[PDB]
Amino acid sequence: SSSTKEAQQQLEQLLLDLQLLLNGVKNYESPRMLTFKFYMPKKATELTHLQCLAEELKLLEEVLYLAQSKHLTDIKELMSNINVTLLKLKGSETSFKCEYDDETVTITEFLNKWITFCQSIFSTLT
Repeated sequence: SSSTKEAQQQLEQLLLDLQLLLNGVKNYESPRMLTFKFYMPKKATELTHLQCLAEELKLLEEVLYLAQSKHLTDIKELMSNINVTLLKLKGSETSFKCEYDDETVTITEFLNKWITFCQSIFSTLT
């Protein structure tokens, strides 16, 4: 199923991108960012839920860019690839919904949980 293969390929790339982004956060972020806590989605189980990742990246990428020990050329290129990949996985629905947990997360947790979500979504691409 070649549109399935294309979606699998893009999700594999997004997985590579998120892991690499996480590696960078752990190695390169000032320990000040350790205490930064924010809200993130529950329950992401289908391809259309990746819109909830794109939605939060609009401002979180700006956080990542400023949070970096000073580099930025490579983080910008990495986040650009993430963004292109999510665009290629986006459907044509004109609106979407996200449910958030009131318990906050760090950037490191956010990324580990989204990797986990993406790996679960991957097994739905029948």
